[PDB]
Amino acid sequence: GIVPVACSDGYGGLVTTDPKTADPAYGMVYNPPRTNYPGRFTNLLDVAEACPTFLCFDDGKPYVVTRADEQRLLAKFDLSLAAKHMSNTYLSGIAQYYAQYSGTINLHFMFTGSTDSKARYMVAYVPPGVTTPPDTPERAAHCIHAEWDTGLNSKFTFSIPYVSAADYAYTASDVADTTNVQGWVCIYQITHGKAEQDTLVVSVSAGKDFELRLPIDPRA
Amino acid sequence: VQLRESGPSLVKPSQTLSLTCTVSGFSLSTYAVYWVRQAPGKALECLGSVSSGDYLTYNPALKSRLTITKDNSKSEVSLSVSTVTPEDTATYYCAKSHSSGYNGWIDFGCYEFTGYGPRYVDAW
Amino acid sequence: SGNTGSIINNYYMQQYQNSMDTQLGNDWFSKLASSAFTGLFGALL
Amino acid sequence: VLTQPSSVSGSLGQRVSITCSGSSSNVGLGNYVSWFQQIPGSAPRTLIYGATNQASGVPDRFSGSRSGNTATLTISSLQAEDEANYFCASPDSSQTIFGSGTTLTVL
Amino acid sequence: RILTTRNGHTTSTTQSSVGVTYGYSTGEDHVSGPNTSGLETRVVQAERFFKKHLFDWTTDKPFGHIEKLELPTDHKGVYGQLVDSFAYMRNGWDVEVSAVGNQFNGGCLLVAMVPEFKEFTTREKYQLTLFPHQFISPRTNMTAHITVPYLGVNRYDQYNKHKPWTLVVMVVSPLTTSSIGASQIKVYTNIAPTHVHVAGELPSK
Amino acid sequence: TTATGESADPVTTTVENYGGETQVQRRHHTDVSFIMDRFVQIKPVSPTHVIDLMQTHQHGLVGAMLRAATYYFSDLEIVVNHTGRLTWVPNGAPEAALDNTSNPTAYHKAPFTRLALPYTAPHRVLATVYNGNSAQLPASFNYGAIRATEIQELLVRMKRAELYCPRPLLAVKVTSQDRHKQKII
Repeated sequence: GIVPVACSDGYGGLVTTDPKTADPAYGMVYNPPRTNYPGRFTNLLDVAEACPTFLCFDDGKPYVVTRADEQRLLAKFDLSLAAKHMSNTYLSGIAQYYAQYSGTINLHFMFTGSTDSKARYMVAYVPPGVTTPPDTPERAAHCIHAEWDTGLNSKFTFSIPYVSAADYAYTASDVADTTNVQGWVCIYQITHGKAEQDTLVVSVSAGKDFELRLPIDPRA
Repeated sequence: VQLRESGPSLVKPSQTLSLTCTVSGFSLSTYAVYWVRQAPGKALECLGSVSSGDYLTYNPALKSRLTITKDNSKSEVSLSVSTVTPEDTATYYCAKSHSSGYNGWIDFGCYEFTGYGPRYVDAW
Repeated sequence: SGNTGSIINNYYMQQYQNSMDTQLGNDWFSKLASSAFTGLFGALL
Repeated sequence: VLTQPSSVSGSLGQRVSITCSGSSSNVGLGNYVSWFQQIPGSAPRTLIYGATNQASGVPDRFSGSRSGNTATLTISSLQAEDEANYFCASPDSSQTIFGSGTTLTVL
Repeated sequence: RILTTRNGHTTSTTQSSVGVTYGYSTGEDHVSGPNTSGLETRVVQAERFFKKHLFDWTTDKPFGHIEKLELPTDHKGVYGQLVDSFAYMRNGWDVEVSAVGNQFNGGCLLVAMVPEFKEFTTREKYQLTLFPHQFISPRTNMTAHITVPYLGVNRYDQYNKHKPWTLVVMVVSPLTTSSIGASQIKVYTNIAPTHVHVAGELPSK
Repeated sequence: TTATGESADPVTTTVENYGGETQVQRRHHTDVSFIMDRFVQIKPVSPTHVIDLMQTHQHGLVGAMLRAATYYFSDLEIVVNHTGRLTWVPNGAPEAALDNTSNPTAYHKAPFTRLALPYTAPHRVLATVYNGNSAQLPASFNYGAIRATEIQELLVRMKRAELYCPRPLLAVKVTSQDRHKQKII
């Protein structure tokens, strides 16, 4: 007696993200063998974490020039990955596909000026509990911040702590919500000596605890 | 601060009726309006109250025969007594509170008409 | 478990069937209803 | 239901007291009785609110007090022009109850 | 049966307390989580009782006259300054409400802490006992003490944007004022935040 | 038994109290997983219907028995009756991503199509009533958003559901009678 399958109705339809592999339509073929091929990366996040990428700024230049006026805030940008400042960066691009992200985001600032020019920069992360981020470093001093003098070591890396009410925060800010999902991150220059027309290069890379989930493929 | 109500003529038995009480120089966002009628040869009878925060209280007996709607911007309160009978012939008053009245769904008659120190009554 | 009743290991792995669950290294109302003072409160006759 | 005398007559210039009889559930429950004077053909005015305080814009001659289950509204030096029907609004259990009303006539 | 609680450096002893009732838990859940990456610092200068006045229980108010206080309420104390200066904080509500009566007036008042409080329908008020609650009546206990662990969808939620617990006082029985008894009974709350943490230091003006 | 009864101590008295005996109880049908793992119809379904609970009618079984709990957590098993390719996106995806076919899409099978989408919301556990804006519940609570050419019907089933913090259940109102008096089977 043939077994009665009693196949179900309304399920088993082919799905684009369905786990089951397709049936083989061809005989076994041995492809050309590559052993220890260089540059292979198993995880996209590891590549983003391993190499930092530059951030867009006014005039589409990664380096932020020292202010020629009496302003101590070089640039302030939204922590959300879908931001104009981070739109150019590779980390936002891989993160754009993932629905939500978690973990610290590392910001790498490397001074690119002559040895005679010495400047002091402070990067402060402000939580989203205020209408707008402060324009003065002393006002922004209360929130988590790092101040680094420029010496023999040109690059200083500051890890932005990830703190939010939700365990996971959506990468793209909602159109309806004018304010950013995450609080603004502000880079400041408290003291600059002979730093006129001096450029500081800032890059953003995935943190050790940084992770993404629920990947989707929306139009980019 | 005067209250003006608009009422229809003879309404046929077994129909509804809509009375609109038009406030004047009045918040309707921090005050409350009640609906009280007097059947002739009887005492007044609380129909229903609409609080400041648009929370409604209705006479337990005439409940399910009655609706009250408030619009603060248009600044007019409405009363719709469904299933009218010859017993419902009366003169219908609308009143003011001196306070917001209970913003709850309390279920009492008016609930605030003669409550405490803060809320009592205002020019009908 | 819930309303599942099929006596067979689920065809798909747990990771794909359900969302795996994490922890941080209960049933409060059952605890309540079980710690429930029963019986009399004073001498019975 | 807050029964009151159908007709009360007080000679002009003589203090007149109107008594609203209520049960323990409504008038007796608390000192929160509202007295309303209504002139025929016009909207009623709240002479006394809370049963111990005269409402703003009301004459000081009216005196309000409540003892036990009975609430009494007292008018001193009553004037013919001010004569009107009086209602003793009070709060019952699950509803608000208003006194039958008392007709005021000045001799 | 007295009970002498304590929070920080302030204490509230009631010789008529009938018992502390814990809501939904006895001890708060874990504090360092996937969010804040360990940037949370437990503040203890904020565990302090702060009085608040509520509706004056008066006999006029009938069954179902719920009075709601949203926690955390505006605070002029250290905790109030802390919520303004810290983006995210979590604390156990520990609400204490005391209504003082002569005991010759019988009124049953139900005080409960309800998470995500919503206008409750008259019918919902009958089934309002499901939430952690205690009954305040002059006949036996004039003080109700309820301890509730902070519970929210997020580990930490800004208090200004959303408040998880709102104290609700409902007059189950209208106060039966008597000549011997108090004419009216006031209702004051000795609320105290407990296990209060903070995170994300926020820049002041 | 005359407990203190104003300290809100669950005091449950059995029939043994007066020379009785309390039987055995089997409460499998009032468990909160078995009472949730049944489907429930979400109405009304338009294209790009954001697939979140609490669209379920208040009075239905899975609807009310859910609104009786503030915070819920479940995995869905969605059942859609559509007319084209049906795309489901994680709870965070922009609406633009509902047409791009690389995220989970199910092609028309002849009858309705059954899909088992996991719990994708970022919050620890969702909520049925949110206090304060971000008073309507926020967009993030929604489990997922689906989209097809037209969606006729849509059922939702909360697998491995676990509820928290109970709330009033609100049985039907009855007046002017002693029992509800409905026409029984």
